[PDB]
Amino acid sequence: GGVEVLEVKTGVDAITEVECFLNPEMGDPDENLRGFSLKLSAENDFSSDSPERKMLPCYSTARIPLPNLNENLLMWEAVTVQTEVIGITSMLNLHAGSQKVHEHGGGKPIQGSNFHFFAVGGDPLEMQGVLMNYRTKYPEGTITPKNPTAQSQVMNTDHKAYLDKNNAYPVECWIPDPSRNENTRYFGTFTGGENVPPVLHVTNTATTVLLDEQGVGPLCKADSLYVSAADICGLFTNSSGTQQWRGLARYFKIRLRKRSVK
Amino acid sequence: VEVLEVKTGVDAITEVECFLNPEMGDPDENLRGFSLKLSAENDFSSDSPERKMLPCYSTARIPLPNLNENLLMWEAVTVQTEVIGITSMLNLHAGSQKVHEHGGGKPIQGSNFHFFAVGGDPLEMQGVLMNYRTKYPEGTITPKNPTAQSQVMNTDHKAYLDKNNAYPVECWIPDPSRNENTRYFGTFTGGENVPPVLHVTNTATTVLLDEQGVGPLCKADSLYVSAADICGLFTNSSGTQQWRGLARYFKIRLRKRSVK
Amino acid sequence: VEVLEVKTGVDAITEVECFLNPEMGDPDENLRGFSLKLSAENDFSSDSPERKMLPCYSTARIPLPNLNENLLMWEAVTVQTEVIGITSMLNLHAGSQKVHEHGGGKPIQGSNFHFFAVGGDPLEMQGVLMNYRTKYPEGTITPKNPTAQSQVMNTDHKAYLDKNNAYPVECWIPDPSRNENTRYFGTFTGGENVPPVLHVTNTATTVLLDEQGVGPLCKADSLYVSAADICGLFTNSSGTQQWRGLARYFKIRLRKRSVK
Amino acid sequence: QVQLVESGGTLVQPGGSLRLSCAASGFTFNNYWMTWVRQAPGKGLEWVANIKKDGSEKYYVDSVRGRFTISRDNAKNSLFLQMNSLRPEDTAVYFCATVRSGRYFALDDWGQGTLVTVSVLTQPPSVSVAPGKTARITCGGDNIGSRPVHWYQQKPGQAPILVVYDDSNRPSGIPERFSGSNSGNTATLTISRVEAGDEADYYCQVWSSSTDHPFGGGTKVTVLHH
Repeated sequence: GGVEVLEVKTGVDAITEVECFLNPEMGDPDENLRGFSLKLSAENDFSSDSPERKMLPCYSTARIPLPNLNENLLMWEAVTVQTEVIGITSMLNLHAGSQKVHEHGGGKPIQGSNFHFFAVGGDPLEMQGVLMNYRTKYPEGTITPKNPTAQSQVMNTDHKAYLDKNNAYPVECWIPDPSRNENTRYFGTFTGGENVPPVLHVTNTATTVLLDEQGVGPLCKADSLYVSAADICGLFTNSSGTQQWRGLARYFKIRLRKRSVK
Repeated sequence: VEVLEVKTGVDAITEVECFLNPEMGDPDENLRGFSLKLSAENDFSSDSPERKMLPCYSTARIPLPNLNENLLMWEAVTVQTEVIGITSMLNLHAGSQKVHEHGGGKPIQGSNFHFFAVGGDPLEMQGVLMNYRTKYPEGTITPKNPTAQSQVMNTDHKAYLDKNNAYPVECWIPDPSRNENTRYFGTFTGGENVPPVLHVTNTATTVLLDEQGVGPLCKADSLYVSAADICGLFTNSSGTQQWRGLARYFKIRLRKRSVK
Repeated sequence: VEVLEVKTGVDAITEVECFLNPEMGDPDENLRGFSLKLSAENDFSSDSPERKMLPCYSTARIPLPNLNENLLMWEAVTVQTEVIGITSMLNLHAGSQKVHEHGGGKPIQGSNFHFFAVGGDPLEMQGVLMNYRTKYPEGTITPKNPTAQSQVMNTDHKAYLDKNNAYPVECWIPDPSRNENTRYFGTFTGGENVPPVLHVTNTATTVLLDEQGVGPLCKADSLYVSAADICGLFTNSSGTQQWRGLARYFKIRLRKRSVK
Repeated sequence: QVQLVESGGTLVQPGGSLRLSCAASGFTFNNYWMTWVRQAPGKGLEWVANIKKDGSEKYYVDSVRGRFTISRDNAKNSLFLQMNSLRPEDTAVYFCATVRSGRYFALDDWGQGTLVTVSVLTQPPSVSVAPGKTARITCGGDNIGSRPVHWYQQKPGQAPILVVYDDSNRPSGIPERFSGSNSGNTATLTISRVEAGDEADYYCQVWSSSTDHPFGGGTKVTVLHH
C-alpha cells in the first residue's frame, strides 16, 4: 500500500527538474584504466571460483536530495525521465590497445555480452540475488548473497538487498526484484554471446513516462530521488588476447511535480 | 459456464504472485538449474536420453481465496512476468571454456525457449517428437505409443501439464486446438551461436481477457501457472555442454465474476 | 526567450536544403570519403593517431531570410534526411580483398555510426575518450587537460561543434545536458562483421517540435545542421582497413515565430 | 546477551537414539542459520549439520546423513538434533552455534555443549611464543585461497570463540592483534602483542560446499609464562 495519494499541486513552483551523470563501476584495475575491468580469468572450476574485486562490474547508484517542499503533506512525484549512455563513439578508437582483427588490419572492436539498465525511484532499488555458481567466493569489498546454497542458482528468497552502496553490488549476482519495487520503475536488457555487437541510440527527444496505471509516479520518501544504472558495453580484447569489460556513464534528466499525500 | 457480471467492492479484487523454479535436469546437488551434459550423434534407432539431460516444463497451482460456501469464480485479468537472474550469465570466470588463449570464458548461448501460461485449468499439451523411436527414460511422461506420424501431428498425444519436472520440453507444446481457459505465450530460437536476449521491467503487463472481455475463470479456486525458460548452452572447459535455465516470476491480478 | 504565437500566411513558411559532405580523413587527393589506413595494437601509453586517420563531425551554418528591421525568429518544424550513395557499396570489383579464392571483393562492414542534428545554435558536445593518454594530432580539437576521468565522464570537456573537419567522432558525443535549441539523433553499432543497413525514402519526416510544440529557434537567422555517417571499414587486398563515409541530405521546413 | 544451552546428552547403547535440544535467547532466532558441531574427547571440531532460517534447507555431513535429523521451532527459539542408529564414532560433545558474521557460514555464538557417550586442512599441532612477541598459526590445503576461511579460538574446557571470519574480517569485541590472511595454499592467523589469555587451541574452518565445512586439527599456542 504505502501512502494515500491525493491531488497534484499546480503552480509555476510545483515542478522541478534534476539531472546527473552516473559513472560506471567496471572494476578500475589501476588509476589509468578508469571505466575498464581487470582482465578476465577463465576455466576456474565451480569448486574453486574466487574472482578478484577489480574483475567484477558493479551496479551504479546515487541518491539525489530534492528541495524540502513541506517547509497536508507533499511529496515529489517523478513523472518523466530522459536517459542516455555517454561516450558511445569512443569505441571508434581502434588504433589503441586492441588486438588486430588480422594481419595489417585495424584493432578489434569492443563486442560481446552486454547489459544496459537504469532505474528511477523514491526508494533504493530492491534487488534479488541469483548466482551462476553458488560456491563462488566473492572478494572483500563486494556485497553478494549471504549463506548461498544450490537454490541460489535458481531462486533463493533470502537474497534480498537494497542497492544502497555504489561500486559494491556485482552485476553478475543481483537483478531487480519484480516482486517488490513498488516505488521504482526499472528497465534492463541483457544480450550475451562472444560476438554480440553493441547497439546504442542517442537522442534528446525521447522520454520515458514513470506514471503507473493510476497515473502515479515514484514518490520520493524523505525528499530523496534514487537513480541506478549498469551499462556494460562488451569486452575489450588486448593485443595479447586478454579481455576486459568496458563500461560507460549514463545521464538522467528527471521531471518531478508536487503531490499531496495522507 | 455462462459468464455474468463482474462483482465490485474492494474485496472483489485480489493479487497473487510466485517464483517458479526451472527444471533443467539437475545432474547433481550442486548443479541446480543445469542439465546433465549433452550426448550427441546417437542414431534415431537407438536414441535413449538420460532423465537428467532432459529439461521439463515447470508448473504450479496457486490457491485463491475461497468464494462459495449466486456462484462466483476468480477471473484472471492481467499478468506481469519476468525471467529471474539474467545477469548471472555475466560470470565468465567459472567453469566455461576460454574463447581463446588468454581470453575470458565463453558466454552461454545457443538454442533457447521461453514460455509461460496462466489459466484456470491445467495447461493442455500436444506431443510432437523429433524422432518417434526415442526411448524416453523412467520418470518422464512422453507420448504413448509413438508412430512415425508423431513426428508431425499425432492427435492421440494429448496431455495435461499435471506434474512438475516430468514433461520434457522437447516432447510437448501448448495445444492450440484446446486451452479455452488458458493464455499461453512462447518463443523458440534455435542455432549454435544464438545470443540470449532478455528484457526486464516492472512496467509491462499482459492482459488475459479474450475477445469478449473474459479472462481465465479459475475452477475450484485454483490458478495455474506454467513455464519453460531454457536460456542456452553452457560450454565447459572440456567442450561438454549443459542446458542452463532460470526461474520465472508471476504477478496475477484477479476479480470476482458471477457465473450460472 | 519567451515564445509567442506562430505567424500565419503564405510567406510565413520557408524551406531550405543542403548536402553535407562527410569528413573521414581524406588521405590523398583521390580518396575523398575514405580515411587513412588504420594502425593497430598501439599501447595506451603511446597512442598517437595521424590526423588523416580520424573521422570528424560535419557541420554547416545555413543563412536564413532576414526577418527584423515585435521580434520574429525562424522555427525549424520538420526535417527530411537520408544518406547519399548507399548503393556505391555494391562495387565489389575495386580495391577490396577477395572473400575467398575466385570470389568477389569483401563488402564494407564493421563498426558504424550515423548521426544528424538540427538546431538554431551550434551543436553542443561532450568529450569522452577510450584512452585519455592518447596524443591527438595537430589540426584536431580534442578534450583539453585529459585525465583518467575523461574515460568515463569529465564535465570540463565541453565544446561547440563550431568547426568542420576538426572534432574527431571518437572523442565527442552530443551533450544531453545541453542542446536546448537542437534536436539530435544518433545510432552506434560496433563489431567486426556488423552489416550496414541503410534506408532511403522521400516520404519520411522527423518532426522537430518539443512537448510544448516549439521547434529549434534560429538565433541570428542561422540554422545549424550536423552529421556523422561512418558506414564501416573498407578492407583492401593487403588486409589494411579504411573508414568509408557518405554525405547526408537535409530538407528543413521552417516557420516564422513571434518572440519577446 | 546471546545465550545458547544444549541439553539431552547421556550414555547411549550403540544403535540407540537420542534427541538433543538447544535453547536460544538474546537475539532474533529466525534471522540466522543454526549449526551443530561436535568434538570427540581430545580431538578437534567437526561440522555435523546446519539449517536455514526457516528450516526449509538442511545439510548434513556424510557420516551422519540418513541417521541425524536437524530441526528448529522458531516460535519457541529452539534447535534440535535427532540422532538415530548411534555408532561409537559419534561420541563427542555437541555444540549449538549461530551463523551471524559474513557470507560463508562462520560460527559466531556457541553454547556450553552437551556430552554424548556411545559405547583435509593441515595445521601444526603446537606453537610456542614469548609474551609480547608475535605468533603465526597456519592452515594448509589445496587452493585454500580460493575458499573462505574462518579462525576460532578455544580455551581448555570452554566453548569456541570466533576470532576471524571470511579470511580477514574480525568480529566486534576481538582485538586487532588477531589478524588473518589467505593466499595460495596456506591461510595464516597472526596473533600480535601476545598475552597470557591468548594461549589456547586455535582452529581453522573452510567453506567449500553445502555439506563440506572442513575444520583443521588445531594448534595449541602456549605463552611462555613462568
